[PDB]
Amino acid sequence: SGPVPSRARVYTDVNTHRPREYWDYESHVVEWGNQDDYQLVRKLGRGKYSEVFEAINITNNEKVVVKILKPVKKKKIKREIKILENLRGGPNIITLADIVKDPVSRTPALVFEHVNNTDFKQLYQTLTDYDIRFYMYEILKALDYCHSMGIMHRDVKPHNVMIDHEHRKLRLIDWGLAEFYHPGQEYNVRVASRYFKGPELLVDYQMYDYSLDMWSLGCMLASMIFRKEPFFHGHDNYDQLVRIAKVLGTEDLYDYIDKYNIELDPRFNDILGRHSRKRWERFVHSENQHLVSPEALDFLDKLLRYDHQSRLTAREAMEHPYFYTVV
Ligand SMILES: Nc1ncnc2c1c(I)cn2[C@@H]1O[C@H](CO)[C@@H](O)[C@H]1O
Repeated sequence: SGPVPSRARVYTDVNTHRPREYWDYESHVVEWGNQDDYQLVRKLGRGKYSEVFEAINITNNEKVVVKILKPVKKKKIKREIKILENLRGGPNIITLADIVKDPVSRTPALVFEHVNNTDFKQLYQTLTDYDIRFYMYEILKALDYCHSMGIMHRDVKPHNVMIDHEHRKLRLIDWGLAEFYHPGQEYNVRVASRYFKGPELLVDYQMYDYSLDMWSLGCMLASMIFRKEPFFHGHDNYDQLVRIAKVLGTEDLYDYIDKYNIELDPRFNDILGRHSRKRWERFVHSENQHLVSPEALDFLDKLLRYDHQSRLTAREAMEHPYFYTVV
């Protein structure tokens, strides 16, 4: 007997009541800008299927970022473009400024607004309680928006949250793994950074939803206020679930698996062992206590829950007392 099905408890049918044109990225015909508008200045980073460059738009002398896409599936390129276009102008969503294609080699590139990202080591030493609440609220705006627009980000992690702290500016980036939510759809569980993967991914439950992003966000919150980055530090996917179970406890994990009629690898049970649910206070120390409050812990507790259906939505999170001073 297979697992019990699931659907999102919010925004369940947002793509259902939109025109096919909205979510059908496969049929999306692309209109290309002019690649000779941009000059590459330096390489900023590289991933598996793209390289990212600082660039200048020579028509107005503004800095931009150019992401050149390695010859992967055209459907994945079209998906990311459609999602970026759908979300453009949303709060704290990185702005896709242009799309260009080398007219001879056919290589496509995406052009983004430039964000002057503050150095992590600098942020690590400077962010106050208030700063964290503010930026968390701004991330929530972005997630509530994309979720309300029927999109899961699926790669929420600190490296995909750019912060230009001197302008108090935040952008959620890297929409390369993002996907449209359709109720009943079985999704690839190989998404998100290991450290920010939800329990549903680690137990290979494919019928997940927007609530995956809320787990990832909870991990980020924990990392920031406890000053341990990443908070759950597994050495592989099996070990990642062990790190989670050592904090949330094994009892609720097995209740989760039981509720959804999920089957675990035999080896999984043996390495999961038996672990008490810990109190969040266990992670508060002299060095991080200025970032931790009762409302911070209550909020965190409402994000990091095994059952994806029991986690705060982005909207409910923004209503939490943790954000009173910010709002
Ligand atoms: N829009 C932007 N503005 C400035 N820098 C950007 C971006 C984007 I999208 C990515 N980066 C930087 O490139 C590297 C890989 O993401 C990382 O170092 C990342 O900081």
